[PDB]
Amino acid sequence: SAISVWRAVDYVRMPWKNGGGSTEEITRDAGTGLEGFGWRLSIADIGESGGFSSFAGYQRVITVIQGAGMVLTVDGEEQRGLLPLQPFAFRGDSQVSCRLITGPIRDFNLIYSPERYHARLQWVDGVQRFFSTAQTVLVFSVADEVKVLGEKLGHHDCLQVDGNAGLLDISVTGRCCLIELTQRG
Amino acid sequence: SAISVWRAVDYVRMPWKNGGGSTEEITRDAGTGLEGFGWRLSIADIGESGGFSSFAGYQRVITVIQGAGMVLTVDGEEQRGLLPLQPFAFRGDSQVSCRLITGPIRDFNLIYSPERYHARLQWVDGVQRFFSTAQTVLVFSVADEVKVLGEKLGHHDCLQVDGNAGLLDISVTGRCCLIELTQRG
Ligand SMILES: [Cl-]
Ligand SMILES: [Cl-]
Ligand SMILES: [Cl-]
Ligand SMILES: [Cl-]
Ligand code: NA
Repeated sequence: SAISVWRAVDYVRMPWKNGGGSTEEITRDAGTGLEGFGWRLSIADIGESGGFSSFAGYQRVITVIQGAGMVLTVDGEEQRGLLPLQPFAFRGDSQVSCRLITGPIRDFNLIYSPERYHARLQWVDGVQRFFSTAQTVLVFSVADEVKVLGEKLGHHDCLQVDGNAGLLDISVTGRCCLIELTQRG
Repeated sequence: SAISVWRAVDYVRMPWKNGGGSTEEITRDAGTGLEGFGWRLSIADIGESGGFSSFAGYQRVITVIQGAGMVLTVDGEEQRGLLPLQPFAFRGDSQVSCRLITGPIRDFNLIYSPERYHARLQWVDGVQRFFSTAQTVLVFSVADEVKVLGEKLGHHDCLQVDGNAGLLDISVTGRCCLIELTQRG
């Protein structure tokens, strides 16, 4: 089991082509096929209301992490309110748009290919402990200090365990999102 | 002392903001929340001439590992030709641009914070043996087989020893880069 830590102060802001905001890539699988990535973690800055790009064949789970929330319109809609730290799953082929009813928003974005990855996502707080055989475990901090696997994650830092091949026993303290990804087949 | 072996097939690639190329992450230290990584290994794919990101307070050592070579301009100063496997050191704060003259180039990139890490870098071939108290030892292979510490590194695989706390006795065979990093505590 290899531990890597992604520090948010090292993230690179990539403005969107449409000027509606920007993306900070955190990490992703190798995923270099014409098929593309198997999974990707990023933080999206959403600066103005607008539509979301499509990602046919991918599952998305997004979570507001900065800002008071925003409203989403998914396909044929009831409008969905996204509050801070409330994750929201939707298919990547859905037509989705957001309205920034309180100002600009930052989302924590998980996207993965159901064909290629098993996936688990859970926001947690306090002291947590889990056992997992998942190949990749990610811990994304939204606190000043999330302690996990001997590391201290600051704000939007992300710890990544890779190449797990046994049962990991992981304790976490603090407000963070736990993601577990395992290659299928 | 824990050994990880990063396999080049799993190197996560990220494209550059300006589109000039891409960076494959090899490994980086855990860093801190405030100051980000203290060091990083990566392979940069340079597909177009152009400028290099600046990294104030960081020291860089880059080495052409694929392609016939390229020309650097460091600040406004004289051109530097980088030939395959000739390491070149420069400050992260210097404005640096490269001119491709033979096509795209791949660089092995070391970066570290001199305030936070002692560092050593040496390209070697053949049989090597060294003793080092360094806390982290990385061996980056540019050969089909580099034997070190009972592992076998293939093309651009990278061995990493962490948390060494005595005098390591390390033997290496084959064409590779030896990097040693120690926190300045
Ligand atoms: Cl999007
Ligand atoms: Cl995404
Ligand atoms: Cl660069
Ligand atoms: Cl670098
Ligand atoms: Na830094």
